[PDB]
Amino acid sequence: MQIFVKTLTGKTITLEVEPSDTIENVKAKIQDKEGIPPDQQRLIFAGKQLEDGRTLSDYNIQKESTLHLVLRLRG
Amino acid sequence: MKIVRASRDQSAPVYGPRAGSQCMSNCFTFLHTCYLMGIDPVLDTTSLDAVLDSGARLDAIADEKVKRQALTDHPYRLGTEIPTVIETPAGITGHALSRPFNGTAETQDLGGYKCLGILDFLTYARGKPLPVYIIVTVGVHTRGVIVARGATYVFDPHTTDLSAEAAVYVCDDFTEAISALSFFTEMIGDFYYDAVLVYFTRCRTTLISPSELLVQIMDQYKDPDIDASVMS
Ligand SMILES: *NC[C@H](*)CC(=O)OC
Ligand SMILES: [Mg+2]
Ligand SMILES: [Mg+2]
Repeated sequence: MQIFVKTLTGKTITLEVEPSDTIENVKAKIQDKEGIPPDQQRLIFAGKQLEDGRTLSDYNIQKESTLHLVLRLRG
Repeated sequence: MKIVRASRDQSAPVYGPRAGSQCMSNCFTFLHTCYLMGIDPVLDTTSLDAVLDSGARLDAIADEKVKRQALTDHPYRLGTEIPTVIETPAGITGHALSRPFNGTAETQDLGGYKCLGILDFLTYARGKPLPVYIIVTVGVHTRGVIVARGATYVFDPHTTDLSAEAAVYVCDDFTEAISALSFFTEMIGDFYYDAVLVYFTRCRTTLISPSELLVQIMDQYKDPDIDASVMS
């Protein structure tokens, strides 16, 4: 299924995912596509930061949902 | 706006192999020293040089933990990678970090997850009991920010067009503070920050566990903005 991931600075990433994929796996896919390390990714859906060991299905994230990607900055 | 300068910046070869990369630890050491001493004593060249010296030491400690834990092999740091007990000639502090603050120039509400614009963030900070201590990163460059009743202090351990050396920029208003965070130029469109408030306590000695410290600081402040999820 297709979901959309949008950053605070406007950029929208399209991802092919499965409901049973963990948030950790989604973060891995974002690294594979965009080069952003998982430890710098905060994924947000329904007003809440998503936890790595949970799945898309745990959060009732369905086809064509949009997640927000908030980035930590290494200084 | 007024400026108080060290005699060098963080890239000085005296600071070791990691000269340049220790910015975040220099910022923690700045905030630590101001919490302990008050702001006035820290605002001279001698004291700012001492901050840089202590920051290099803290960074070295942080660097070893990252390697030992395999926290990452990236050379730059996240706040949670900095030791929460910091010890210098000024004394010993423990700290706890706030929940994440992130944003652009303007506030975005992501379905109830508030990402405050930089002005709204400083304004939020100013509603807490003053002074408030902040670690703020823009790009790769970390600064220390203190929001106090009559001024906002921005410590930058790296060179700017206004100062070759590390300096504290004494700002009469948030417009000046944000200018300092913006490298004194116009970057409204590209602006993005990652910030944590730092909640300090004075410690009598260094013999307290990281978990004990977090709980103690949570009880001291009773402020929901302290990030409890850090607990391990
Ligand atoms: N984030 C590391 C401190 C800043 C730096 O390395 O400047 C290049
Ligand atoms: Mg499958
Ligand atoms: Mg002094």
